[PDB]
Formats: sequence, structure tokens, C-alpha cells
Amino acid sequence: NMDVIGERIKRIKEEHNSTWHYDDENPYKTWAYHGSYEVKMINGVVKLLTKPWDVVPMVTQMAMKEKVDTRTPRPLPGTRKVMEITAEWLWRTLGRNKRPRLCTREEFTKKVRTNDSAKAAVEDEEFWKLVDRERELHKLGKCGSCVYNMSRAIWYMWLGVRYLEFEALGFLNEDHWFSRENSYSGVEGEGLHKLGYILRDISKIPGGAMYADDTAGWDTRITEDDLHNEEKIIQQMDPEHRQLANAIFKLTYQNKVVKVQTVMDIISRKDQRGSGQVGTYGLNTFTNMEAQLVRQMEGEGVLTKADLENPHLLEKKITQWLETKGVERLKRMAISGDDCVVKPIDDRFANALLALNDMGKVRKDIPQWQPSKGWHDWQQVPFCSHHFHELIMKDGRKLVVPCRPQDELIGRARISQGAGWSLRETACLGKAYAQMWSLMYFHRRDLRLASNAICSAVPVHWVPTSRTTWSIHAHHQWMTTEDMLTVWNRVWIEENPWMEDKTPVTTWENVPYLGKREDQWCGSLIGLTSRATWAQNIPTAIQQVRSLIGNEEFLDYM
Ligand SMILES: COc1ccc(CC(=O)O)cc1-c1cccs1
Ligand SMILES: [Zn+2]
Repeated sequence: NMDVIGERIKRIKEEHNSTWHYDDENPYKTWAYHGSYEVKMINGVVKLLTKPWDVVPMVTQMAMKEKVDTRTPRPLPGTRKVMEITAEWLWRTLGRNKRPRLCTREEFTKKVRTNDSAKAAVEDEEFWKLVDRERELHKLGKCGSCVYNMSRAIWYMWLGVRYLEFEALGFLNEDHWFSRENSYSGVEGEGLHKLGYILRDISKIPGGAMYADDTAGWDTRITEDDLHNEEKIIQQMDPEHRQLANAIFKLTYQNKVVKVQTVMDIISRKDQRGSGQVGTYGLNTFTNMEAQLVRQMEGEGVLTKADLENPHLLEKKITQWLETKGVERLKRMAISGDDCVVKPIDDRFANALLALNDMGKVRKDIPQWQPSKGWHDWQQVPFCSHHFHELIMKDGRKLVVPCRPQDELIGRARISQGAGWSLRETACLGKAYAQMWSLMYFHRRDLRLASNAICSAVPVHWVPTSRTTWSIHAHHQWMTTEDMLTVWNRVWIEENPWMEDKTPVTTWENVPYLGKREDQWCGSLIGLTSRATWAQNIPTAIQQVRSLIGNEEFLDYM
């Protein structure tokens, strides 16, 4: 307990003698409690151009620790042996061609400069001086400020912990360990436009249905056993690298100190997965791959209830299954953190729930022992929040595109993050959403129309600033003043590995829409008179926005 986290706790309490009290009214049943201390907008452009969505409930809803505080039952001994053998095989497989390595101050500095306000932090040598400090400490087996939360110098300590984590484990993302080519099941770096093609390729594999089971609170279900298995990547590092990485796992993952928000609370726990940590996506992806392989093994009859309870379980059958079929089984899945799609060899997988429940990965909103429902159409499978619709262009070429309920897209676009933002900043974020819709959601009639209206409304030279999403699947091709059709051709034709015919598309007229029935099923307002009124009266609203923005140069895209 205290040896590992004590120093971290002492600095906060000593620094906060101004108000350090122990509350006996603290609601912490699972996390350890140490003490606490006292502490202290709609996007108008988009809203004006989407009047019909002013009513829609999902749009209004978006404008406006209960699960974290639980314990996960320890997995059984046989399960623990199976997870261990599987983790060792997977880590060796992921490391077959790549070697782990330390990440550097330069790499981290360059990432920050192109992604706030830590830019000022990385430009000051004082920041790097303290980092050299937890590092000497993180190297002797201790950390003193390496803590996380759920114009004060405390910010430097937080950013410092993140850099130290990046230095030790950033190579998983920086060297693409979870790319599809390296990991087989991974989709890191593919991007949203490619996920649909990946599911369609998965559907070609012979087998049973496609399963996409959601886990309830995945981060809260990461056990002490999962963390031990995740740490096995350490055996592949160089001694200098092994020392720092071991420090990150032992002192910040296997032990943690957190701050929650009026007053602030200091709590600690030896399990669960940290919120903002750098290795979270990669470690979650690795653990999900291991669990899904284990579920496939149970599905094939390789693992039984007796095997899960057996403390003296023999490795040979697991090693043989992994060695002869493990890569093929990995190839049947698309896994991004807690999102997974699995196409097992047959439908026995639907009822293979002993190991999955035993590892703590309990499926959300379904009785624990009810069989999973699979899909026979890859187009109905949900993954990373999306539908993947397959489309035929007028020229006969086929595209695979992503659908999501239209109210979710319009609702997000209508929200600006942060107050005190000028119209120019607001118009630019609107342009970013509009251009994102042109690139990814061009097949929705309402979004293409709203997209044309926003771009007509804002000055053509203006550069979209601010991100429309934090998703790891977003490549931000829409953050540009380059012609969107040129970008569309580059993304969907030129750089598209699934498009053999490279003939460019010269007009938006040749860029297809979803079928009218499907567009309506996915939330389109097309066919309602209110939509027709909006479409007819859109130029008037565009002129209204242009007049408020001022005398700048605009283009008509209707
Ligand atoms: C898997 O891709 C996503 C998942 C979720 C979301 C919603 C959000 O994060 O704001 C957006 C996306 C993307 C939109 C455009 C390129 S990625
Ligand atoms: Zn530390």
C-alpha cells in the first residue's frame, strides 16, 4: 500500500495544509480514501442553418463514480493460467518484427506543438528539469508527483507524468504495434473510412455470425491479473527501457493516486484502468484481443468449466491451439480498445460465456448467461459508434461508407466547446463539421445540403480551426481550405486500397447517396414538408449569416 503511494500523498497534503481535513462522510466504498482539500454553448452558425433540427429531442439533449466504485471478482485459477499463456503468446506475436524502444522529449514536444496549453510547458526547460526529477525517482523504485484526475504549477507535474508514461510506453502507438498488419485484429491508424471495408473483409471469412458485444464499463473491469499480463511486454525491452517501464506499471498502473471534484478527494486503488493514461488504448486493445481469443477457445471446446477451475491446468492444449490456429483466429476480429467484432468459426461462441464472465468482461444490458446475438449482415454490425452502408456509384464502382443516426451528427455539430468564442472562431468550427460531413457523411442528403449551406455561409479563405472529434479514428482530412471534392477523391479513390479503378470523380453529382429508404431509416428528414421548406429557404439563411459575418469573399455551393 503506503510504501508505493505514500510520497505522492505527502506532497499533496503538505502542499495543502491550508485546508487538509479527513471527511468521514466520504462516499468511497472500494477505493482507499486519504483526505481532501477545498478548491474552486450552441454553435450559432450551424444552428441557424439547421432550423428543422431545432425541435428534435436528441439534438436538444446533446446541447444540455457510481459504476467506477465497484470490485471485480478475482478470476479462477484455471482462467488465470489461460490468460497468462495467451498473453505471453500474443506479446511475442506482436513483437515478432518490432522491438520496443523509449520515446523522446523531441517526439513528445513535436506531438504537443501539433495537437493546449501545454505548448508553453514544453517550451520551458524548467518543465524538463522536473521530469528529469520523477525520472530519477521513478528509476529508484519511486514516484513523487506521478498522479491523475477524473496557472498553478501542479499542471507541470500532471504533464510530467504523462511524458514519463509516453517515454516508457509510447512506442505502442508511435511504432504502430496495434496496426492491422502488425496485430492482425487491430485497426490502429486505419481511420473511420477504412473500418467498413475491414468488416466486409471479415465477413468473407467462413464461419458463424459476426458478434459485437459491448462490455459494461471496460476500464472498471481491468483486473490485477490483466495488469500483470499487460506488463509482460517488459521482457522484450532493453535494460534501461525495462527499468523505466517497470516503474510506470508498478507505481502508476498497479498502484494509483487520484483527484476527484466544492472540494477535492485523494483516493488510491491497485486495479482498474486509468482514465487519461497514454497506454490505455493499446493496453485495452491487447487485453480485448486476449479475452476474445479465450472466448473463441471456449467456443471451440478447448476450454471447459473444469479447465477454468483447475489450478494445475496443463499448458499443452492452449499452446497448441495458439500456435496452430491463433493467428487465423486473430484475423477474424476487428478490435479497438473495448470495441470488438468477432467472426468465430461457428455459433458455439454465442454461448461460450464461462471464461468471459470469469475474466470480468461482463456484457452490458443483458443477463450474464443469455447467449449473444450475432449478425448475418456485416452492414448491421455496430463498431466504434457506426453503421457501415455499402454503396454503388453511378459508374458502377462500390464504396463502403459509415452511417450513424443523423441526429447524433447534427447534434454534435451544433455544439461549440468553450465560451468567449468569436463568430469567426464559431464559423470556422462549423466549417470543420461541414467539411467532415462532405468527406465521411456525404451519402446523407440532409448533411450534404447542410454542409453546402455552411460552406456557402462562411468565407472561403477561412481555415477551419478546432477539432470536430477526439476519436483515434479521425485523420482530420477536413481541416483544410483545399477543395473538398479533391480531398474526397484522394481519400475515397486515390489512396483507397479497396478501390482498384483509380478513375477520378469530377463532380459531386457522381458522388452517391444512400438509398432513400436507408437514408430515412438512419434519421433523414427527407420527405417531411418542414425539410422541403428549409431546403427552399436555405439561401435566405445563408445570406443572413453572410451579412453578420461581413464583407468577405464567399462562394455558393448549392
Ligand atoms: C470512429 O469514429 C468516430 C467515433 C465517434 C465519434 C464521435 C466523437 O468522438 O465526437 C466520431 C468519430 C469520427 C468522425 C470522423 C472521423 S472519426
Ligand atoms: Zn512518478
